[PDB]
Amino acid sequence: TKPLDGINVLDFTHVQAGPACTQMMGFLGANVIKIERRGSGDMTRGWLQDKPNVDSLYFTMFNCNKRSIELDMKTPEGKELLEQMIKKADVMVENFGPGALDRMGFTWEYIQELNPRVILASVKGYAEGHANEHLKVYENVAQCSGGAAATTGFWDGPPTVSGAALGESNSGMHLMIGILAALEIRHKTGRGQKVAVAMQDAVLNLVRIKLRDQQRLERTGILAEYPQAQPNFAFDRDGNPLSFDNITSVPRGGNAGGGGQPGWMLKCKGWETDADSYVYFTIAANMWPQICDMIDKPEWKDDPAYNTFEGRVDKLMDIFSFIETKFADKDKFEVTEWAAQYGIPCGPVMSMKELAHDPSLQKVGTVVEVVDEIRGNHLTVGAPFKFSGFQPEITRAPLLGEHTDEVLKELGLDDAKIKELHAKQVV
Amino acid sequence: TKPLDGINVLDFTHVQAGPACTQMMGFLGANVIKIERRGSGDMTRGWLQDKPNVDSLYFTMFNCNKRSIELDMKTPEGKELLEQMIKKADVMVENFGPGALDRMGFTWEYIQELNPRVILASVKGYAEGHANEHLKVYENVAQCSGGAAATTGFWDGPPTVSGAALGESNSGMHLMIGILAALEIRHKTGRGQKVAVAMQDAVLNLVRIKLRDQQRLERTGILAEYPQAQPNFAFDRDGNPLSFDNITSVPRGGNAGGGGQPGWMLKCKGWETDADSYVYFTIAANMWPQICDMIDKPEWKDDPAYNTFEGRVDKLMDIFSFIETKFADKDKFEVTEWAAQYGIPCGPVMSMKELAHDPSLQKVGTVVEVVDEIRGNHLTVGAPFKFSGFQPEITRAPLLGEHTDEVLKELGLDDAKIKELHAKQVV
Ligand SMILES: CC(C)(COP(=O)(O)OP(=O)(O)OC[C@H]1O[C@@H](n2cnc3c(N)ncnc32)[C@H](O)[C@@H]1OP(=O)(O)O)[C@@H](O)C(=O)NCCC(=O)NCCS
Ligand SMILES: CC(C)(COP(=O)(O)OP(=O)(O)OC[C@H]1O[C@@H](n2cnc3c(N)ncnc32)[C@H](O)[C@@H]1OP(=O)(O)O)[C@@H](O)C(=O)NCCC(=O)NCCS
Repeated sequence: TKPLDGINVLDFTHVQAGPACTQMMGFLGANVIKIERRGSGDMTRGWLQDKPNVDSLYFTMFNCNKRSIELDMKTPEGKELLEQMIKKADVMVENFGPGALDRMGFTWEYIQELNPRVILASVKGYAEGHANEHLKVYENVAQCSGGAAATTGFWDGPPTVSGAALGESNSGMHLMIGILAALEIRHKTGRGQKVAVAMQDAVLNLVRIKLRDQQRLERTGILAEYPQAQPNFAFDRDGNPLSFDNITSVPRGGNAGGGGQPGWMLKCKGWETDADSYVYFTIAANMWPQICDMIDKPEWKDDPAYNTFEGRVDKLMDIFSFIETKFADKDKFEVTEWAAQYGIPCGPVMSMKELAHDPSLQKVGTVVEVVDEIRGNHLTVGAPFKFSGFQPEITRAPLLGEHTDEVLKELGLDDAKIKELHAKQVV
Repeated sequence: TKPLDGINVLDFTHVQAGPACTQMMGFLGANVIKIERRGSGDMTRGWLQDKPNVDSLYFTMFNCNKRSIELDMKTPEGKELLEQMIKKADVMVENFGPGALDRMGFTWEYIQELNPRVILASVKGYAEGHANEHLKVYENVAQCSGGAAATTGFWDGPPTVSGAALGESNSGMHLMIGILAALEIRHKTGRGQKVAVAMQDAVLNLVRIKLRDQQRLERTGILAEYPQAQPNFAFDRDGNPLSFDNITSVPRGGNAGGGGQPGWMLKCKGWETDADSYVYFTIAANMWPQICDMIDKPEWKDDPAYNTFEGRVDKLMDIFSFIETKFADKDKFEVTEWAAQYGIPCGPVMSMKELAHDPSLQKVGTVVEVVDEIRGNHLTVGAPFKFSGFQPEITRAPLLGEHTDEVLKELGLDDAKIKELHAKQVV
């Protein structure tokens, strides 16, 4: 049974945040109708195409399980069609610029009038009421606005963006929670709501641990687990010691633990020609005895200045450079095995080539081969939530306006009226 | 009113992913009962305490809108209590080791007998059926497993962890989608399901954009939007040149645009001294004339070496370098306002200090002061989704076992039976 079987989604989205949300609703069984610009459609179609005149992978990987209709909404008749579509919809999703949908006349107040059951769901860069409410935002702008960039990277480098789509897809996933929450509200009230997710807010929610850190820092002057609190280890630009003397905002800690336990990122065989031949190594509180076995160093058991958290930070990074020579003659996976006999959260850095073709991930339906007979098959990420009673069936992305007529006929429009809308350049 | 009003959650979780998920359900009105170990409780209580004897900000910021019972599940009397609680619950959420709830005599199969309505939701490190199914994993190991570390950072540095909790909180937010999807299945079938989110999978979902890049790289040999595509721009740590001639796995791209339009992290006034004195500036394809106006390069408007994306591939990092030059005497807010005039996607790197005291974020309920009379007030991140007909009411995290007797009394137990359980050391 598919969770969102029977849910009609009127999908006005483009780029990533919005499309990611409705695609995933589609994977869970929603009937998604993507509305697009005439001629060029969603800007992802033409964005970094790998073949001329063929929809890009940006588009196909975010628009499976959708049908497409073209529509000029800057048109009297196009507005009319939208009203009809809103009357059949359970949820309408949009991620156009601030005020864009309002300017077309589709304010929340008006949408409620058209259909008291419909949920409007929107992604914006900043929350409504925010000073930067009206700004247009892509991915890394939101990473910066939400605290992630400031706390990511090294103490002697710039704010650093995550390769993960903290701004875009992460927002779409948060919107999905909001929409689903709203559907649960509606079971109770019989009424739709507006839900919105700001990209800044979705990023900040993942950066909660760093707001923890900010308060700890404000209250105590120190973050004891951060590299900067370890004696003459971190150094700034000029050959100087760093410390928390003179740091009042959570700093970048390179490859330290974050919201997990303390660890570091360690080189393995072939690192010079293989950018991803590394493991990460968590040295936690719960499992310190089990860690001292692979290092063939039992001297750290009796020592009070090694086996406690507070009696360990003073030389936290000395322990890490130790092992990096001990991993020097072993690949990622062999280093991982060599230690994993002990129940240590220790893992390889997986490369995109390894993940894309990993048999495990394809077996569990997390990386999925989409059968696309028009364009040729491509991989995608499937549903990251696995259910005992249901499996997603992922189905190729629509050609531009491929379902236009089929959608217009479902609305009750006759064959002659369909030709008029075509010739008036509305569809 | 509230989305999850009337939903009872049996919350066995600890640390981050699981507690983030049940806290957010709590913020949306769920009745959340956190089951904790006698004596110690959730390990976050004692981790990174800012005052000793007082529950850490790690715990309070992940455990608002919850009640706490102490319960030794290993005793037989604690198992019969669990059976009564399961029969009243709509959802059970656990992390623990990959097969820990099963060991305790509460397998999915048994749970269904007790309550055919209940949803069992789990966070694990890797998906069931994966080779690494059995592994314990923390934040940074999960980032490594899901492709984020490989594609985050710079081409001349190591895989870099993201400060955002891609593995932990991100997994809990994905599980919440999962739980809410399962609650919608249940409206249709009257039956609960098992839902599970592997941390690797939640990470990979956000790294979907990089699986797009991996395929583009395999198909075409080049990622034209990456710095490495500029001839003679990028070099490894030993000074060897880095081009796409030799790259077979999606590389680290520094502060390139991701799923956004091309951009970079540019220095503003004070950057040598202020770690966060930067903006993200986007060079979108539709905005070249405007950029040329902003930086006074009218000669670049009609020049094909500059006026398309394709023409900029060989020189984009040089254009960013020159743009940056215009910001040397302006702070990040002045640069943002200046770029806003032109409609350019551009914002500041907000520091955690700035975010913690930002008036906009408090006004919209995204940074919230929690009233906590026991520990003193603290900030937290509130609900990142804003609704037209409901507001969260965030209440302080429970003291260990604060609500044990209150909870045993809602089950129906009388004063004498609760007296005996305290004596037996079950609760
Ligand atoms: C991504 C973003 C920056 C791109 O902005 P953009 O390319 O300038 O396009 P916009 O969304 O602002 O749309 C431009 C106009 O086209 C209009 N439009 C969109 N589809 C149309 C169609 N089918 N027919 C007629 N007009 C249409 C919009 O209503 C808007 O009108 P306006 O001039 O009244 O504002 C912007 O859409 C945005 O800030 N989105 C919100 C946050 C977000 O999701 N961004 C990350 C990308 S997923
Ligand atoms: C985070 C993690 C690595 C911590 O692991 P840990 O420190 O080794 O603790 P565990 O979860 O393995 O629990 C240890 C044992 O205590 C038991 N236990 C937990 N609560 C108990 C209680 N209240 N009373 C009695 N026993 C209890 C567990 O059942 C487990 O039993 P086991 O030895 O048979 O496996 C692990 O819980 C995990 O990988 N979680 C799943 C995914 C996840 O959320 N991880 C990221 C952390 S948020």
